[PDB]
Parts: sequence; structure tokens; C-alpha cells
Amino acid sequence: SVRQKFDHRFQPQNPLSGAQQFVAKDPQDDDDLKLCSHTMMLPTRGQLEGRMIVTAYEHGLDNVTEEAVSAVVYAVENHLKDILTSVVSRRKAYRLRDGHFKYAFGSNVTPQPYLKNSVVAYNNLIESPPPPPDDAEQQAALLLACSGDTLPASLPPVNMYDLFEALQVHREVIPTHTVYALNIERIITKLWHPNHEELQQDKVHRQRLAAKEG
Amino acid sequence: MKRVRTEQIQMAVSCYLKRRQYVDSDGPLKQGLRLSQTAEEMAANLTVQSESGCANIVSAAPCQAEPQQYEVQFGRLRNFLTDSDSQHSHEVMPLLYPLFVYLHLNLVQNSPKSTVESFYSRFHGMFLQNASQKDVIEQLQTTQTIQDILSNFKLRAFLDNKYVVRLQEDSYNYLIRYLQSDNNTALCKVLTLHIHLDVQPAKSLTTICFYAFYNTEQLLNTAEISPDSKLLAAGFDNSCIKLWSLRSKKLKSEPHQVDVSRIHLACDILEEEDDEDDNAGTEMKILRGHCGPVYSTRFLADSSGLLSCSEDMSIRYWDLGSFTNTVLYQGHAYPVWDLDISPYSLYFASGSHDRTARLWSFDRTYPLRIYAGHLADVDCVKFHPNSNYLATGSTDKTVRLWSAQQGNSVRLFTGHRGPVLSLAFSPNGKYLASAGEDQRLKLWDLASGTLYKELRGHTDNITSLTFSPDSGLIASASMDNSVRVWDIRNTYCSAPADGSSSELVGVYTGQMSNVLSVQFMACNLLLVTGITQE
Amino acid sequence: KNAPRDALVMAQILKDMGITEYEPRVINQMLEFAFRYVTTILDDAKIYSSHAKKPNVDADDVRLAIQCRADQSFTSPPPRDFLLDIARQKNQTPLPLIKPYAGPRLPPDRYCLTAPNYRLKSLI
Amino acid sequence: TKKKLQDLVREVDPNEQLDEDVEEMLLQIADDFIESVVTAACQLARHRKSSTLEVKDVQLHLERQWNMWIPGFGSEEIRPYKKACTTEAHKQRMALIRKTTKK
Amino acid sequence: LDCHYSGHHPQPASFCTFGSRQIGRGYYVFDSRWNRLRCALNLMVEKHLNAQL
Amino acid sequence: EERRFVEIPRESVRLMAESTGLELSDEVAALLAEDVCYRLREATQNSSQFMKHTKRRKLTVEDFNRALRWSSVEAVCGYGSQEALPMRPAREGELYFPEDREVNLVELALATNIPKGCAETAVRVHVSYL
Amino acid sequence: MQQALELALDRAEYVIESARQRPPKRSGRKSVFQKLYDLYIEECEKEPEVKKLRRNVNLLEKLVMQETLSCLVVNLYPGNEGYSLMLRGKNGSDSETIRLPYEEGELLEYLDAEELPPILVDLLEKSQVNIFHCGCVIAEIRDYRQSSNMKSPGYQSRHILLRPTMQTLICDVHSITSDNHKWTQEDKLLLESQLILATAEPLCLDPSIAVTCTANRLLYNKQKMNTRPMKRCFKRYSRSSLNRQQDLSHCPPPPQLRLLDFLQKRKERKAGQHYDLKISKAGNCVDMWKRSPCNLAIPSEVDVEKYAKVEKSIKSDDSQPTVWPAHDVKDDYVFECEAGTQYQKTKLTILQSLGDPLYYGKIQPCKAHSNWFIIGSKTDAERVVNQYQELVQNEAKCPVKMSHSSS
Amino acid sequence: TPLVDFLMQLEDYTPTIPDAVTGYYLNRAGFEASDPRIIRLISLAAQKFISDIANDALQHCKMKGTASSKDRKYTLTMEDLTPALSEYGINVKKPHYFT
Repeated sequence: SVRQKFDHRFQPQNPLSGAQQFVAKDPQDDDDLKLCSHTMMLPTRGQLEGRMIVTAYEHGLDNVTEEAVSAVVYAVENHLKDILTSVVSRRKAYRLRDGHFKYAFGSNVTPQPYLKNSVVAYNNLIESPPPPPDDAEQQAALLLACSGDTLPASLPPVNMYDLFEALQVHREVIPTHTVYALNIERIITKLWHPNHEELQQDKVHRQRLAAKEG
Repeated sequence: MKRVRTEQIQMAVSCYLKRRQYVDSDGPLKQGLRLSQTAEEMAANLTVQSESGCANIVSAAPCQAEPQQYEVQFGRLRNFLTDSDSQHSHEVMPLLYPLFVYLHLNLVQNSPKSTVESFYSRFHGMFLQNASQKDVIEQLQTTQTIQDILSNFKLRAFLDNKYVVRLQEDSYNYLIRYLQSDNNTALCKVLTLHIHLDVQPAKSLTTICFYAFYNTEQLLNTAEISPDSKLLAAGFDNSCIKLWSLRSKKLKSEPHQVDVSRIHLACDILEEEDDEDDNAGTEMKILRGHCGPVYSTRFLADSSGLLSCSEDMSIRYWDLGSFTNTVLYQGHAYPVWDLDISPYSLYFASGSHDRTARLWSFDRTYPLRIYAGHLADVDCVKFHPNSNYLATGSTDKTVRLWSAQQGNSVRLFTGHRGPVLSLAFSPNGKYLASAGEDQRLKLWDLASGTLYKELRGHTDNITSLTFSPDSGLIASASMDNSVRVWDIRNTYCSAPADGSSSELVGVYTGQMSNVLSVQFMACNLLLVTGITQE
Repeated sequence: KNAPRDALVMAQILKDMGITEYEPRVINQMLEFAFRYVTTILDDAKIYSSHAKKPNVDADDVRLAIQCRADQSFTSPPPRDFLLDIARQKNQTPLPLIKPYAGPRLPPDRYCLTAPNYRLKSLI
Repeated sequence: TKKKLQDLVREVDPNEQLDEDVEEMLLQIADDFIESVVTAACQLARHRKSSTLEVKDVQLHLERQWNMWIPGFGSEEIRPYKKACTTEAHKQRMALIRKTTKK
Repeated sequence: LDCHYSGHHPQPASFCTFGSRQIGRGYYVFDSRWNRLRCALNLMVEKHLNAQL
Repeated sequence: EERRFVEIPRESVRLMAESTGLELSDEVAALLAEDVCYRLREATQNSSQFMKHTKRRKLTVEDFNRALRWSSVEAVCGYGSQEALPMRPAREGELYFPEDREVNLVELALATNIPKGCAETAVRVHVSYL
Repeated sequence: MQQALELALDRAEYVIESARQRPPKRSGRKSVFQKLYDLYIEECEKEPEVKKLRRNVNLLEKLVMQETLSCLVVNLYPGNEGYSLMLRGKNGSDSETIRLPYEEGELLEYLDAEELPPILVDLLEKSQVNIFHCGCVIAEIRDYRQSSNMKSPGYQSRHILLRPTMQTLICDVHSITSDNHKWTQEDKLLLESQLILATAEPLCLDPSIAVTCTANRLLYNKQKMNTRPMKRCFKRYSRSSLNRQQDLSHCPPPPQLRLLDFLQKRKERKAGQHYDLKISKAGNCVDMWKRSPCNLAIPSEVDVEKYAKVEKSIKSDDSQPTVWPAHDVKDDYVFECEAGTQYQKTKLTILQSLGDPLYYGKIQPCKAHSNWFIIGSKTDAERVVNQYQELVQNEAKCPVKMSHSSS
Repeated sequence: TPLVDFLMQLEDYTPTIPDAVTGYYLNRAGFEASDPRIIRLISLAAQKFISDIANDALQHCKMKGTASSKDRKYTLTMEDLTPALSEYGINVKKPHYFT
């Protein structure tokens, strides 16, 4: 009975058998791409066209309508902004309009919801019927008072861990599997934090600077 | 269009070996012996391979053509090493002499006449007091063209050999902190090619003890016992870990301000509760903090803490001072299957659904090495007794031995008919056992990398293995709710009740449902765990 | 007998993978899974055909719809080739230098779960 | 005009700033994004035997996969809602099952 | 009264390649970064083959 | 060397497509059938993988939904009852359907049904010699 | 525990020391690695010349001159020239490639680590040459990045060994199996297992953690300079980074600095002013209080006494001192409207009596007793006179005249 | 008339969802289920989620038969649930009859 036990198991289809075949063209100087990893900038409209045409060729086409270039540029910028928003949301407060539209990304207003004063201020200062400077100054002071953050603190610049957590949580900002899967692994291999010895040298250097200042 | 034959594989292997020039220009049937070595000769091999190249050339060297800099870099370094008033500034002082000699000698081979003289004038007056080094410092004074360096006798050994220096780890980090602070590329080139820093660390049959869990209800997943046999831990499908004290003592936590298995609102006060002596201990504790089913819990070598992995692709370290998760390792994007710790608690690795395993240190929260190469889920992992090699089982019916420090596959066994589920090394570091759904138990010979022994008799999935502290017996647990101990040592027998005859020693299938674990201890002890019903 | 043919098909699949026993309604779950997958594929094919300005759908539209679906939903980890490249790029970094320890060393506090919220007040 | 990541960041939040590794990673992700989107659009063009990569291909792909709608390119291609009607046999079996349930 | 069956394991009509492309024989890539270098090297080997004749 | 793999009939795929409102040709039906079979087998393997690491033989609906969730696929709702759902044949004897009885809500809404908690876990030691 | 670790570390230190000093000694063709091991064995026997130096430090670079070896050469031209690859031919010939820019540093990463790229091998096999030596390929790196001597060599020939990696082995497995035959998964795994077994490093199977301590020490020392901050620092100054920096000089300024724009645009307009009375550019100095020590020349003739005058005084007898006010000094002022109006013209009288330098005043109304008050001095008297005149005029609200008189 | 602070109000809101259910769900994520405030808030969020779907379903049921009275039994069918659920990206497609 045992021998015919593992003959009908699952055989996943190798993903490379359907890999695209690569054909070599003439090596010219004019035929260049400027992938953004090489030039640390977003590609301009002209630069994008060179690679768009090159890719189109391997699929048996002639040229690009030149309205496609604009759409692709706009989409790339939009997508990058979406990812940036996802990362930002995890370390700053914000407001909501109509239930989803997030605008004010500072950490200021955020009325603490457990204060009787906050409960009263929420009903009025939020629902405004849809501003002399003295009145606005008073109300700004009130909003800062209700926030509760007596001694606010700040964060270091955005590093790898923030990106990793943001990507893991939301995950609807990269619907396509190919883009997400390949880049998440790359992100993992760039996680880093200074170890004990480096912190010791930071200690020593701080002592040195304090001394030379006195 | 037909399946290749067994010999054709050897034929292609030989063709590859010949093309890449690995064997002589004939049948190397003589060759094929160097499949092992001792400690000293391994050290010799690694030392020969260490000096058989340069670790960094292209990026370690400066590219701008601005000879003025060689002065500035050395001047800044001297100023920094002078005003320093540390004990490191001492230990990192000797480097200046080789630095100066080599920088000057490299200037000579490419530098217009203006620069070298200014260089010699600006710093030469600090290598005089010692006698052994005044000789060459003066000799350099009369040197312009390359023929100077080749002709002279003392310059040569410098040019064609490296200078040695000895440092502590703290001192070397002292130099690295400075080197990275600003552009010091020229010095980095000199250190890379010519100087050779050396860093070293600063200064009478057996008896079975059985355990049973009653009220689990299809939730218990795994369990383990610590080496000093004082604790018992288990994981559950509903995310949680429970701990029991085997001894007569109770478990009580100590003060701790922070706990992640708790939620506070903005209107709360952090206060250490004083109504606590009322408790004064208990026999059981619930560890909380994973958000998915748990799949492995392992103890440290000295029973100090606990480590666990879960479906939520996280690994957590539990402190037994307070029974609370205090560290969190995040290095996976898919559920983690297995976990394992090195013999003296130096490393720990983890298999995962993402087709790979990863190496970790207990003092960094990010992986250190990645062992890719399996074709599917890496279900099992085990360290070698010396903690230098790594075995991993996979659903692709294959097992790979890895080189821990370097991280490449050194062996690849085949022969299993179904996925693999367990592994075990003998404490003499000679064999490796493995079992899986096939219901066959294979011991491999690591040196030769070939099948050594095959045992049969179990009728369902084998899910655990272990050796005795003297490679005497190997115990196995199966899904048939049975525990069978085995003996491989020459002592022969005639008891062929099934396929395996002379190895099968004892069988234990008492009133017991699914089994969990099997261990061994100092003297003929074999701890078991599992659930029962009667 | 009592069952329809599809239930037998699903039971046979479960047997093939090596499942001895299981909860009954699993088969109903699998039937709904297949039905939903097929219906969604057809609905996508309709759109892709109407994009090409042609009559009732054919093979090419369906294959395109399936490709678009698989580029999103039915996923699995990347292959061995990509993992080998990232592994090569990772292993080059150095490992810590061993030394005698009075037990394993934990990482620095700033990167451990031992920090209380700064808003909260503490009491003596 | 020249474009940098910080230029996009300012649109979202002026006061934030990234590390260097994050800057490298975001550009790598953008490269992958373009490489996928353009290929998908090219295949959609290949579907209808067309000779040129028209914008409506990109519009369709962006709408269907990434749920993205770029607004300034007209409305020449909006499918008009249909009735989505059912066939004879289907209603037939549904009526049959209703009957079998009634008694 | 037999469930229809085939003699080979089923295959998906269309699946998800990870954007990979095969450079030569037995090598695959995912980023288009070696395109320039591969063109250069191919020409070099072409010429180095031409001259030996 | 000879092996078999049950696959759904063309008729089932055509019957499904009917509800959509499309009449399908011959080749397309077989194409879809093979694709669906491949997806079913993939999902079943993934589900079994989770069960492998728990030491229990029965496969639940939670395992299936978990495997679906990790593979980035919406989950199936309405089958987590742990009680059998018998099927019903119609009059002719070829069509089947599941029993779906109307239920009066207010009765369940107005009713007290105290549940029994669970019991705590405990471990007994059990030595033996051999 | 700590004791066991110390024992293992001592064992590892001893093994390292002995292997460094006392190497053990282990065919038609002798392997390149065999020759490396032998050249290492020799270098141990010798003694060095200089104290604090070693001999066995470059086993490859020395084993190059000792015979001809076919290598792969890399040319790293300076500035923004790029890099290129050369391949020496069988006929004293050569071939070279296009110059690739310094931004596409995909290959340099492989060179930076001594790892054989997989693209290279697929072609190097097609080029029928025997440049392989036990998997590894030796390469020579010439760089004209830094030189201003205008010589023939002008480069530093470095040699390195490009070891094969797990990528190469998988590519090889892919390549061998692409033959006309069929291959089943089991067969591919068998082939891979054989290949791994053949070309794998020997295993030091021994149960003692001294082995891992030795391995960790040796590897750490091999690669102790690849920390993340090191690589960031290298990358921060590499050539591509500089090329990016140059572009930044043309971006505009932020807000709050528009004042620079205003000033720049304003300056150009013009400069001019009529009747410019300034005669100093350095008039905007700070320590204006400083004065240079000035030596004046003696004037020829000083004529002060022509204008000096003495005032009369009452000369002194031998009992009393001099008393200078020589006579009473009286001054009177009168004010009147002069109209027919009744204005009661009034009078003011300053006085300085004999032998008394104080001043006094009185404001009695002039006719048609002794109410004097102290007035300080002459300047005060003038002040009082002015103030009284102003008050009288402001009170009159009509014409008023002043009639001054003396003594 | 009164405007007591939030925590005073919360003690009066009774959730339909029992506390033990919320405890079950909190234990999965690794939290000790003893704080009454957290249990209340989670239960209230779940209740709101279900209530919105119920409201939309009843409105859709009302609109269904308009062209071609008050006293009628309101029953819930899948054709009422499907559009209501689709507001939340839940695509309901269920078979009708098998073979």
C-alpha cells in the first residue's frame, strides 16, 4: 500500500519555463536606458521614452503614442507618493475628512479623548459650519492644550525598519505580486542597527568632545 | 527522448570536471579521497585561502586624481591621534610608521617631484628616537625613481611583503570609527593592500519518564524540557505558551515596568503594584504575545531563557526572570516552521515557508546569513555538535549540510520518497539521521556522504529523533503512537519480526495518543511527552 | 448514491494529498472556491474581449484574463535563483567575534521591548 | 525640470526626511514598477493586433490592476453598463429547485 | 460511472513568471541591468573568435 | 508508471459558466477545467502544510482559510459549523442542492443559552521501567 | 560554561599559532591551489629581515612571476572614462571592449568581493581558452585612476582570485541538463549531489567547539572591514556620487532666502548721487577712538598775551585776601506795551555787588522792597533774562518792547 | 442634557456581543483579557460594523419591489446581502446546484 503513496502528490509548475527569451541587439552608445538605480533621480519624460520603446520592440510593436509616456510618468509619481503616505501614517497623527481623506500630518491637534474638556471641545471645534487672528490664536492654543502632549518627542529619520513594517502591514499599496515579492526580500537584507562596540565608541567620542569643550 | 541512465550522470560529471580543470589529464580514479581533514590542516587551508587574494580593491581605493590629499589625510590623522587622551590612542599609535613608509613609497611610483619633498619635510621628524627604524627612515631620503625601490635591499621586503600589527577589538573599532567619519580613502587603500592588522578577542536497563497532558482539545502542538530538567514548556494552536515547574519550587516573577501583553490608555499611571506578596508563587505561567499558532519552543543551554517561533513570521525571546517577551527578531515574510539553537547558545537558525533558512545571533535583531538552495519549504533544522555545520530537511525529499560561517551547501543527500520531518546528529560527530513520511530511518555517513544504515518498522509518519550521549542508541517517535529505541553498534541479534531485526531493541506503545517529544539525559534516561485519553 | 460527482472529486483530491480525515463542510468550501474562481475568470474575460471590439469570447481572452488574475492573487514565494543572488549579496558581511560569556549577550536596550510610553506618568 | 525623491516627499509631508538606504530602495521599487506596467500595457496592445501602444491600453491596465485612475486623458473608453441577463436553462433549473422545495 | 481522469498531472494555462529573462544558456535574471554588459561581452567574444582564423 | 488524476467534467464548467450568461465552446471548457484542477491541488497542498506542523490528523476549515489567506486570496465564509450539511437530490435525480431552511430570528434573539467554559490544562507524571 | 569557552578559545589560539608556524606537508599536473600551498610551505621555512614583518603575505602576486598564467585583465581608466575588459590571445594578440561608465557598477561589486559572475562563465566557455584553474579564474586589475607621471606602466597590476559561488553551480546544473535527453527531478538532484560532492571543501567533522572558534577567528580577520558604515563611506565619495553632486549647483534657493534674489537684482540698477560729501571708503571702521601718537613741531612764535586780559581786583593788605569784583555791576531791563492800554510796565534788575561774585535779581513793577533772590552766575543770569522776556511776551498777547540799560 | 466625560458614558453602553467572545479574540493576538474598557470598545466596534451592513441590506430589500404594502414579513436573501457586502470589497459568489 505504501509504494503508491507519493505518486499523486502536487507538482508545482516551475515559474522559469515560461521565462522570456533575451535577444542581443547592436551595442550602440545612443541605445541606453538610465534605470533610476543608476541615476539617483526620477526619470524625465524623455528618458522614459527610450526604455519604453526598447521594451515595446521585444513585443513586436512600432512606437509609443506619446500620451502613454505622460500617463506612465504620472502613475509612477502617484505610486511613489502612495508608498510614502503608507510609511508616514505609522509615525504621525493626522486628520480625516469624509472618512478617508488624510491631510494634516503633523502631531498637533489630536485631542486626548478622556478629558471632559476634550469632549466638549471636540463637539464644537471639529464640526465647523461649511477667522479674526485673535480668535484663531486663542483656538489654536486651546487645541494644543487639549492634545495632552506636554513634552513632545521626535523620531530619527526614516530607516529600513519603518519601511519593512509599513509594507508588511498595509500591503494594498503594492497589489502586484512581482513587485512586492522581489523587493521585500531585498529590504530584509538591508536591516541594520549598531552593535555594542559601535555604541561604546560613540560613548568615547562624546567624552572626547565634551572634554575638548570642557 | 528518454530518461538518462545512471552512468550518463557520471559521464556528464566527469566532462564538467575535466572542462573546469579540476582533475589531471586522465581518469582520476586515484583522486576522490580528500573528503575530510583535521583541525590543524583546516586552519592551514583557511590561512592559505585567506592570503590568496585581496578582499577589496575596486572601491577601497580613491579615484580622484588630486595628489595634494595625501598630505591632508595623514595630517588630520596625526592631529586626531595626538590630542586624544585615551588608552586606545596608545594602542593605535604604532600604525603611523608603516603608514608613512607605505604612503611615501606609493607616492614615489606615481607623483610629480613637487609633492614627495613637501611630504618628507612635513612629518619625517618623528621616526628617529628608535634605532631599528631610523635606518630606513634615513635611507628613504635619497629616493626618487622606481629603480630606487627595486635596487635597494631594505625597501624591497617592505614592497613585496606586508607589515604586521596587533590590536584588540576595542582598538580596531577605535580606528574604524575615525576612518568612516570622513574621506580617508588613501589610508584605506594602504591598509587593504600593504598593512596586515590582526585582531583577536580581548581577555541495568533504561528507565522512561513520561508526561501526559489531559485538557488540550486539539490545541497542543509541541513541548520540551530544559537541559537541567527543571522546566516544561508547550505551545498551542491558539497563540500561547504555558510553562510548568518540574521541581517542588514555585514560579514567581519580579518587578518589571513594561509588558507587551497589555494595553494602556492615555489616562493611565505606570505604578508597580504592591499587592503582590499575596501571590508568592504558583506552579504555572501563561506566556502571551504571539498572534498566531506556535510551532516551536526551545530552551537556552543554561536554562536562562526561552525562544519560540510562530505562524506570524516572528521569533521571540522570553525572559524567565519575569516570564515576559523582551526581544523580537523580525527576518521573515512568510510563516516560520522550525527553530534550533547552537550547542553553547552562540547561534540559532530557523527554517521558513520561504524556501530558506537564516542564521541569527542573540545580540542582533536581524539575520546574518542566508542558506538558499532548497526547492521548497525548509521544515527541519539542526546544528552540528561542534556548531560549525547545519543540516536542513525539506519537502523536496532532500537534505543539505551547510557551512555555518561561510554559508554554502557542502553536501546533498537523496533517497527519501517523501518529505522529511526530523534530523539528529550523534554526539561523536560522525553520523546524521533523518526521518520522514516514507516511514524509513536513514543514517548518513558525513565524511563519505553515503547511506550507512536503513531501519524499518514504523507504520506512520516519524516526527522526532535523538541520540544517547554515547551514540549508543537512537530513539524515534511515530504517528502510530509508538516509541522505538534502536541500537546500531556491532552487537548483533536475531529477532526478525519485521524488516529490521537486530537493531530494534524495545517498543513502547502503551495507553497513549499522539506523541510529542523524546529526549535523553545523563544516565539512561529517556523523557517523553504526549497526550492521552482513558 | 447520496453524493454528487463533484463531492467525490474533491474527496479524491483530499485523499491524493494524504488527508485521512477532515471536517465534513470542507468539501462545500472547496466547491464554493472553484465556483467563485471560474465565475470571476469569465467576468474578467468579458471585459478583455469587449476591449478588443469583437463578438463572443474565445481562448485568447480567457488566457489573458487568467494571466492578469495570476499576476495578483494566486501567489507563492520567489524562486531559488533570486534567493541565491540576495544570499550572495548578504553573506559578505562579517560575523561577531566570539569571546567568553557569562551567558548569551542580549542586544542593546534601544532595540529591545523595554521602553515605556513617554506620555504615561509614573508613580512612587 | 529635475525631479528627486524629496520633491515627492514634500508633497506628502514637508518636515520628514529619509535615510540613504530608503532612498535607494524606493528607486529600485520604481524601476520594478515601470518594468511591470509597461510590459502589461504592451501585451494588452498585442491582444488587438494593433500596431501602436495607445494610451487607452495603459488606462485599462492601471484601472484594472493597480486601481489607479489618471484624470486628464478623457473619457473615450468607459464601458456602458449592461443588463447582465441570465439564460433560459439557468432560470429553468432555478424554477425546478423552487418547485421541489415548495412541496 | 467513472470520474474522468487524465494520464498526466494538470498544468496552469497561464501562470506568474517573476519578470525573469534568460540571458544565455542556463542563466536567468530579473532586473535589466546586464543588458549593456552582455552586448559588450558578446561582441568581444565574437571578434576574439574571428581573429584566431 | 501509469497514473491517474481525477478532473471535473466539461459539463460542470459549462454549468457554472451558464449562471454568468455565456455559452462556451469546446476547447475553452477543457482549458478552464485543467486550470481549476491545478488551483485546487495547489490550495490543498498549502492547507495540508499547516496541518503538518500540529500533530493532528483532521483538517479543519480554519486551515483551509489560513492557507488561502497566506496565498493572497479572499477567504470562504459560511462553513465553520463543525456539523454535517446533507445534500438533497431533486425529483429527476441528477441535480443536487444543499438544504437551506428559513429561520425565525426573534426566537434566537430572545433566548438565554449559558455556555460551559473550558477546563484548565494539567500534567501528571508517569514513570515506568523496562 | 565560561570555563569550557575559555578552554576552546585556548585550543583555537594554539592551533592557529602552530598552523602559522609549523605547517604540515600533505602527479603529472599539479593544481594551481597545490602550487599555492607549496609556495606557502616554503615561505614558512625562511626567516624575515626586518623585525615586525612577515614573508608569506602575498601567495598569489608572488606565484604570478614564477611562470606564465592566463589571466583576465580589467582596465580602470581615470576621470569619467569608465572601465573595459581585455582578453590576451594565443597569438600575442589582444581584444578589448567598449568603455562602460562608472555608474553601472554591477560588475565592480563582483570584483570587489572576489566572486565569479555567472554571465562571465557562459561566454568564457564559448571562447575556447583554458583560463580556468580549479573553478577559479585569476584576474588582473590595472587602474590609471591616480597617476600624473606620464610613464609607460602607469598602473598597479593587482591580481585576485575569482572563486566560484553557489550561483555558478546552479547555472552549471541548468546548463548540463539542457541536453537532448529527458531529465526528471530526482535525476537533477542526483546530478547536483554528485557535483557538490566532487568540488566541495573537506569537512572537519569533530565534536569540539574549538573548531568553530578557529573558523570564526580566521573568517573574521579575513573580512573584518566590510561593516555597513565602511561601505556607506566608500559609496559616499565614489565617482558616481561626485557626478551627481555637480548637477546640484544649478538648483534654485529655498524660501526665506529670496532676499538674496532681491539684492542681486537691485544692485545692477545703478549707483549715483550728486553732491557726494563722503571722502572715505574705510569710514566704516569700528575702533574710531584710536589716535596715533602725534609729535608736533614747536611753533616759531606764540602770541597769546596780545589777547589775554586780567580783571580788576581789590588789592590785598597783609590781613585780608584779594577780592576781585571791583565795583557793583547793575543791569536793568524794562518791558512795556507802549499802547494806550494799561500795561503797568515792569522792570527786572540783575545785580553783582562789590566783592561778591554771586548774582541776584528783582522783578518789582516800575513806578508810574527788598525781595531779592539768589541767581547763580552769569550764564544763569542770561537764562533768567531770556525766560522772563519770553514769558512777558506770551502774556502780553500784543506788542512789547525791551529797553536795556547799564550800570 | 448632561455632557459627562467619555469614560463615564462608556460604562453605560452595553454591547450585544458577549465579553467572552472578545476575550477569545484578544487571546489569539496575545493579550490578557481582563481590562473591561478594552473589551467594551472592541465589542462596540464590531457591533457598528455589523449594524451598517444590516441597515444597507434592509434598505436594498425595501427598494427591490417598487414598480409593477407596509404589512409584510421582511426576510433576508443573498440578493440583499451581496450589494451591501460589496461596499467593503467582499465579492460573494455562491453556487446554486451541483452535479
